[PDB]
Amino acid sequence: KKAVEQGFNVKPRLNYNTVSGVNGPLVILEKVKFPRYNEIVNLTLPDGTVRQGQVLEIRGDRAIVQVFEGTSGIDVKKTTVEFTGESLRIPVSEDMLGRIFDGSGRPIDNGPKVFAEDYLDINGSPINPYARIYPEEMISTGVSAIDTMNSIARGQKIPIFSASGLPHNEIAAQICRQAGLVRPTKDVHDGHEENFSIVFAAMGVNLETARFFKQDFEENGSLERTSLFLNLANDPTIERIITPRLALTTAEYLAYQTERHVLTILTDMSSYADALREVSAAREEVPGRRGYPGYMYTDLSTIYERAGRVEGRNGSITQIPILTMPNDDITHPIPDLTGYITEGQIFVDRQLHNKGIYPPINVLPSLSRLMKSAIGEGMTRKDHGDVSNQLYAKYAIGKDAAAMKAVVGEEALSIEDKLSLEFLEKFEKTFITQGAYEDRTVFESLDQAWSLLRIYPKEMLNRISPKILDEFYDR
Amino acid sequence: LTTAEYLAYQTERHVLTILTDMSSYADALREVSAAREEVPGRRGYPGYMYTDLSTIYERAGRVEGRNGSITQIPILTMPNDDITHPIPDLTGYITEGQIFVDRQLHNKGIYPPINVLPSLSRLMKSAIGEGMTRKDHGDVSNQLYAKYAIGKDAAAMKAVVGEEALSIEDKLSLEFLEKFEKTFITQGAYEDRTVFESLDQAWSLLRIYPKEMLNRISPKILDEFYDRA
Amino acid sequence: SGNREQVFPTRMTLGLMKTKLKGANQGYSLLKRKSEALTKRFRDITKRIDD
Amino acid sequence: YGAIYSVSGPVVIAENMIGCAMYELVKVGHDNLVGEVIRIDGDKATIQVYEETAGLTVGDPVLRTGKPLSVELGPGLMETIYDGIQRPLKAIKEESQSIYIPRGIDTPALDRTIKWQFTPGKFQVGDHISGGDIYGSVFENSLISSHKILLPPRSRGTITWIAPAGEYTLDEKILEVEFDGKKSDFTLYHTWPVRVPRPVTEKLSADYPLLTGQRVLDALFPCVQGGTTCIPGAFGCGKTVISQSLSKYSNSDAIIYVGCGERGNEMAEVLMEFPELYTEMSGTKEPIMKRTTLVANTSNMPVAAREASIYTGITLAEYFRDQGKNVSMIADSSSRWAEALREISGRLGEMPADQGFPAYLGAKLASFYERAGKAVALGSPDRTGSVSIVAAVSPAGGDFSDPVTTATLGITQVFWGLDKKLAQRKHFPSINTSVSYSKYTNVLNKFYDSNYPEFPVLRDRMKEILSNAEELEQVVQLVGKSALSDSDKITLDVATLIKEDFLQQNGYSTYDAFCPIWKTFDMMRAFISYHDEAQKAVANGANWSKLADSTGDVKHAVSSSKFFEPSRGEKEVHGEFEKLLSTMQERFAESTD
Repeated sequence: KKAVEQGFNVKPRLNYNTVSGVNGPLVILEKVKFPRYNEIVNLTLPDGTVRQGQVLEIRGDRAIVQVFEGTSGIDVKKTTVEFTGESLRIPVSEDMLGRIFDGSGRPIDNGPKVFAEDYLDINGSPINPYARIYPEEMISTGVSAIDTMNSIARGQKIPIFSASGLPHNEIAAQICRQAGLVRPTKDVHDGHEENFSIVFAAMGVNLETARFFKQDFEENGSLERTSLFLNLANDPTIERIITPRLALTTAEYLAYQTERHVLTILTDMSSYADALREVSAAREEVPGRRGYPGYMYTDLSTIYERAGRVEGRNGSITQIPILTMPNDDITHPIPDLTGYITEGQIFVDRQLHNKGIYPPINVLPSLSRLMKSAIGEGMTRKDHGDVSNQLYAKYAIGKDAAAMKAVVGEEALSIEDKLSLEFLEKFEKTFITQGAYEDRTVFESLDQAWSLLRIYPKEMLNRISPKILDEFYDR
Repeated sequence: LTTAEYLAYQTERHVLTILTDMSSYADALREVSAAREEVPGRRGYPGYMYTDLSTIYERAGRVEGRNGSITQIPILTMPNDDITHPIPDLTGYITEGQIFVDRQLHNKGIYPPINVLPSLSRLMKSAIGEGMTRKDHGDVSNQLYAKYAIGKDAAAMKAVVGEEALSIEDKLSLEFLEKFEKTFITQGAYEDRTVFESLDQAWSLLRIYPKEMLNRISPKILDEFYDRA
Repeated sequence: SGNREQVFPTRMTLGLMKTKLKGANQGYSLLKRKSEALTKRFRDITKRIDD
Repeated sequence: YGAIYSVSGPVVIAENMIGCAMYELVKVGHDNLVGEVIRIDGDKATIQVYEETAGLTVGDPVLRTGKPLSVELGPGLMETIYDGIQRPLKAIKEESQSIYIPRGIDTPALDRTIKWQFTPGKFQVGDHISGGDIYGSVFENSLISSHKILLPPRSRGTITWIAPAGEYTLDEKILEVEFDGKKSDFTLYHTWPVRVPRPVTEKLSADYPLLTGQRVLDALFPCVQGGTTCIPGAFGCGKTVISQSLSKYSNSDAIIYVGCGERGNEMAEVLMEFPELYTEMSGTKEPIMKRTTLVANTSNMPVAAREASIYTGITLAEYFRDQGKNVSMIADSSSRWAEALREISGRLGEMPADQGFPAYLGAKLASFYERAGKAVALGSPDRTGSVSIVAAVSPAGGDFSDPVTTATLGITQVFWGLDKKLAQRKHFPSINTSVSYSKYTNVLNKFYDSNYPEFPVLRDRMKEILSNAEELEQVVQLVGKSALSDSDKITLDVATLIKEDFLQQNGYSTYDAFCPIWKTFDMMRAFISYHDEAQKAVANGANWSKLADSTGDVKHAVSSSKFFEPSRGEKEVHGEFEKLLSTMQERFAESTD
């Protein structure tokens, strides 16, 4: 029976004016009674404004509350802190889709409160490894650079590596706008038994591009599938820490209780890492490598591993973290740890971006480790894998031939290289180059790839199986 | 600096202040801070060392009603030839440019071994012109700096890919670089070159290059000065 | 230990030397396959001389 | 009330301060030095003194004001030089003829002796009035003709008495409102805490370009009115030219210069050209100083004043945004602000994050930068203003590895990066095209479609040409120009022409001090036409060397297109650019046969 919540109980809250000190972003309390470690509290400023705070430390009758939105205006004489007695539980419901929430779970679409089906606790327990099952089907994105050559499975966790100024936010918006399931079926994926959903989380997102996400999703109809979690750069830091946890809790609820297929885009993971470093240094911890605390491989793992498909539930969670590489290097702690924890990566290249190619996805470095599980006969089309392989091979050959074009000359190249220059031209500026609102299904992208591959001869399309090649290339 | 301020701002003198081994002063500051168990900045130097160095340096310049001045020429020994060390780095943010003395130029016997590329004067652009010094000063300075930088890059390429593979740009750059470092930068310890003599030497040096490729000099200045041999 | 550039170890210099290493590596490969083309033509010309 | 318990540098611990609040201004010492509470430990409060802390004795009084660090907003704010705490430097020098700033000087920030001509607004007695409402107007300058007097935000009530039209000093009562029994008197000015951003009804999307006048910026990496921008602090670059260009030619209704961490003589710089620079966009030769207030903060001033300089400047910019005026804020070096934050955290014994910088560095730069965007000002009547934050960054070691730039890049939409390869070769404004970016290109498509339809296309074409030629150059520098195709040679030559004659801008020349957007668009058209005709002609067998020698005339025409005087008018310059384009087409048609 569902009626087992037993939430009708009333828990009175103690409010203390016994503030003993203020130290930067945290408030120390002197006479707390049985404090909880991660409890959320409400501060009542002397001017009357109310601020949330999360307990960071609990000594004997002493609790250190780290306060959202700063600590200015707090005096040790008049302010009061109300202890809620529970951690940052969030209200979840099947109709959170179409709602845009703050990074603290408060709706910011001028709508009502969530009207929870359950107050699911944040940062929930880890998925039992014995319950996980391998990803087995493709999640579509509408981007040829990702659909054809870096295909994402239904449980895969694949980041989008990028840098400052590159259009990774617009790529995220496009993916959220055009994602879905691949196979055509007698019933649409908008039903009540084969449904799909998206949870978009923005951390440290700029106000301009936050408004861009809001307007883009509310206007293009993707909102009815999307629960958006905006967090401005000037929003509280603890809010940035909790935002991906809110998004992943919502995704867990939907996928593993409503049995939806949920795609999770965690944009600006580097901003989340900066917030995490700020929180770590707030607790007088000594910074680890590159100033980042040494334990965030664990925290990034907790964020990322809340994904994959499971034994008993038809739902699944697919994550696409998006992180900006600072100074454009993989050796930085954030991309390194994300590569440790996640399957593959998508690369957004500055060189492609400067050429006017959108999306500027560099496919030579980008890899989907478990792409092979998303492609097949009942999974997209039988030619997906070998067409992707052939595209990669001919693109690499084209880049090498472009290197030799200025060293040995155009006429000194081999016939494959002459074909490869123009293949690379057509590839980058027709196939990779896809409009910001151009939604290409996986089959449309596949046959565009075939049209690109039809220029080459039979003999040296050698990385396509001769059965597929003789069934597709020759007409 | 207090005695300099007395004379310049009270006795209306023109004081040239020289503060040798600012690095030793920063070492003393580091020692005091370490004895204080304070929060150490970069390389162990105090976090406030920028403020102290600025309090020292900023005691210069002129004032509205008093006809004196204080001209600071601090000398700091970069501990390991590195300008990125906290002492020179924090000095750069306060001082207007710097005069850089290069170990490499000293090893070649060049005196003074002033390295053009890292050295700077952040208010040279307003002390030169038509009414002060000569009207070619800024253009010839910019051109010499650009040609010296091109010479360094071309020398690196020549070290890597040889002399023959270089263009005429690079070969002219090497020739200009060597005549530069051996005649213009090189100077006697007691040789007082007026700015006009140095400008004439600079023009004689630039006349290595054809007039067409002296692109950092305005065409008026170029036409008026290039042929004045 | 080994040949050294004897350069100022800083993050700016680290990035500079990483870029220099990548450029030198790609130049080595570039000249290697240029030399492959040149030596292919060289062997061809040697055959022409021989006969 | 309170008494000092400990002094160690600017940090002062005062006991018996049980009532103090966070970031509350206190009067430290018998001289009444200005300082704010930073930490509270019961009755002991840590205070960072905004002036020189020498001479403080254990036990002298510390009286707490009860108000945070606030800035006075009203008439007289324009044409004035301020420090970080907004102490009027000119008024200080006239009150005390000393060349120095006296310790504990408490001159009012805005002059109390000037009588302003006040014109009452729409509201009358009995009308309910809210925060941000314009209840009157004041003629401040011949350029700021209508300085609108806003009711302070977070203040509302029923109007019970509004002064009639006349001349009023800054302290005279103007408006007397009644809220619920508590009755408040309002004057020409009000104070607003510098830490809290001034509220607005709604933040719009900044969609109109902020014309700097530099061709590389306005062409490849444009900024918008209300955007956020990062510039290198190296002089000769945009650090010194773009500031003057934005203050003298941009469509900003006001300018707020914040020189935090400035050198002593470079401060004396901007205090003499700004009084001697004039505007033409107003229809009369008027000084920029009527549009500008300066926040002068030399490096030898206390570190807390350095930190507060940026906040007081952005609060002034917000105040002028709330009047419906597009105001541009120029921060001389946010890197110096970051170093001030680092020093303060060092004095506080906080754990640093990276290279000593405080962990909240990114949070503080975000809380500063996102006070920029275009907004619908609070209260009635409906109006729209914006704050274009144009903040420069001094790099550390000449690379982007420094934490200040790394934190900045996650916030700013526009980043005009520096290129020491261009700076060393004296190719100004020396903006690194490869790494510089502007996220406002998409937002500006609406502006371009209305005015210059092909502008985004040509900008993308130039970026593509520059990138292709950059990779071609890095190949050539190892291999050489022997084996390149003719098309590759055209790419290299066209990119060199672009870098030397479109991107490069003198800034100190009358013909190119400010390149108008129409002139920039026409120059992009000319250069892209050169590249397109050259590629088309070479595609038809024409040898590139012969074509180059036979079209050196049109190459020189394209090169000298930059020499057109913008003062000749858009019509004349556009006609002459059309003549140049027709001449190029005819010449290439002739030489291709």
